[PDB]
Amino acid sequence: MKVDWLFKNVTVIDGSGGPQYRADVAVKGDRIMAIAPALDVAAEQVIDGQGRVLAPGFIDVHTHDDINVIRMPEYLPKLSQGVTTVIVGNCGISAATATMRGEVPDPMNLLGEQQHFIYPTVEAYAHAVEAARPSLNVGTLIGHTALRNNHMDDLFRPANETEIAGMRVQLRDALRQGALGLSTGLAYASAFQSTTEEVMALAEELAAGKGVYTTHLRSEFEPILEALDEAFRIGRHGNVPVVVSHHKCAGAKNWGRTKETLAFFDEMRQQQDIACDCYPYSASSSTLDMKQVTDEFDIVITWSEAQPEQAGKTLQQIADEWQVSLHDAAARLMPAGAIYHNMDEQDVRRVMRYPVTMIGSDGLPNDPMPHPRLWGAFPRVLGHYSRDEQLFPLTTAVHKMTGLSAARFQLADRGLVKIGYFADLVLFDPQTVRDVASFSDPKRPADGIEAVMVNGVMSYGSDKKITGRAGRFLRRRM
Ligand code: NI
Ligand code: NI
Repeated sequence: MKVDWLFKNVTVIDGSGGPQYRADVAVKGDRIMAIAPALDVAAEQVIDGQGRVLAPGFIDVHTHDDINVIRMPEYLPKLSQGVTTVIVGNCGISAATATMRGEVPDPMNLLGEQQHFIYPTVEAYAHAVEAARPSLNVGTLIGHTALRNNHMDDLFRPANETEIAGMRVQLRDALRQGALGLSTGLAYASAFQSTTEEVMALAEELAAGKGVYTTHLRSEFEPILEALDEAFRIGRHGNVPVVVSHHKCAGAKNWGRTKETLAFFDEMRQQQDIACDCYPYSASSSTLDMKQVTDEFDIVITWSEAQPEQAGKTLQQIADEWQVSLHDAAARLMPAGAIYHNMDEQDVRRVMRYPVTMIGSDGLPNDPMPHPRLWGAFPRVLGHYSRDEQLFPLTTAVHKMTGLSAARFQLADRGLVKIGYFADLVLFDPQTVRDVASFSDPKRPADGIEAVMVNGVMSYGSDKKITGRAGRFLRRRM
């Protein structure tokens, strides 16, 4: 009878995108018990949340935390932002159902070394999450490139009918055990030689609401309308939902072309169900590539094993200090990590203002000197873009990382502050919330986040310390 938590006088932004209101919210166990203008109830712990916003736990729909949630259960980078659930297994790479008979193909090395791929079924990955006891919930997609490596000798050829038939059966068993859908990373060499027909066969397993098709497009540059026209056809072939992962118009030539892609979205969202996600930044973070070296935008060096002295400077500054060309300056700096300012700020804002666009950090945890999105992708939307820049009301901003995300991936009883739903909550100050992570100082906790609750367990406070490990493995709504 005595509730566990009572949030008094909080501005409730329920994550539905609807109007905000002030009320009391009571939690008993892992469920939201009561919501009323006031609650004269006895509680074990009470919090006066006046002037604060009580919102659903933030859902990071685009992560690569397949292995990291297990060896770092207290996932401070996401929890300090207010993330209570991560969707892993994006871009065709996933640790679930992955089997390694030889070497690790690209880009599955982002998840971890061979030694960590020990999850041949979704059930085996689920129990490993439960054993690790993480601080946040974990749901997984199935990586197409991982399914290829389980059934093909070489990944640089079109798959035969027998190999594709085996992938459909393994994907079917994964979806029955709680997988959220299928992810593809077609731009990578391990899946570039795949026909659209092969992806169509796998996407058919997602019919009748058995998953969502998230896609790293085959090209995010000039032929992006081609790759989008693909992506929509595979969804139209099996009548399955499509989510364009980290939608961006990379390359100086494609700057401003979001007016063309989002228009292609509008025309095709009148025939099928389409969505997308993106991180609120106009700069990339990857390895220093010779084919990516250019003068059209800044290329800041994060780390450089060859020349560790030249760090934090643009490639043009390094090339001028050495009095050598750009391609030769990079050649002597490689291998290195670089920040590619290859995106236009107006393009990011258009994608963010798009109604069916979700917020995905796409953070790289194992990456030494990581992109600041790993520590402040979600507070950046709530603070800089919603409050300061006024891109959208705070209700819409919260909706793009909660209810819209939970409904898209069919997360049962999550993403909403509602009676009977799970008690994944975050209490933040709407006037001071901001991303503190910068490109020079990325691994830094955010401000304004005052409380984070996972399944009714208070897991993170304003002292920047993790106090709970009540994360669970989430299975698709059945
Ligand atoms: Ni990707
Ligand atoms: Ni990704």
